[PDB]
Amino acid sequence: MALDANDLLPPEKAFVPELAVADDGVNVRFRIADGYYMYQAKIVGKTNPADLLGQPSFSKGEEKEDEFFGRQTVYHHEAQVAFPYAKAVGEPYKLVLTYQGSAEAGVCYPPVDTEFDIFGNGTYHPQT
Repeated sequence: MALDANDLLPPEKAFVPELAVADDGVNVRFRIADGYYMYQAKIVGKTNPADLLGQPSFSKGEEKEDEFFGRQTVYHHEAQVAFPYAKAVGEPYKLVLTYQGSAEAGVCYPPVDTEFDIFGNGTYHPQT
């Protein structure tokens, strides 16, 4: 609310995950602090009842080269992924998202995994 950027805040509030269920799939977007960045390759996000969903569709970010991973795509703030359905089903499914990155200042924190239960609602958030 005051900063919403830099490494002045913890890795908990530094990221604002948001779920959005659709009729043709599920979309998840997480706002990362300007002082943090997650590697597209390190980031994970899959939603389905039993591996039914097709494949993830990253929203694309910015490619950069470093020594903490090398030359790969990462996010400096915007990080959303599309999960297009691959099978017709009216039953509930499970979603697993994993975030992992470092602070633009020069900090390396551990990965954070979060599961979201989808059963009709649209918007979903972690009860942590």
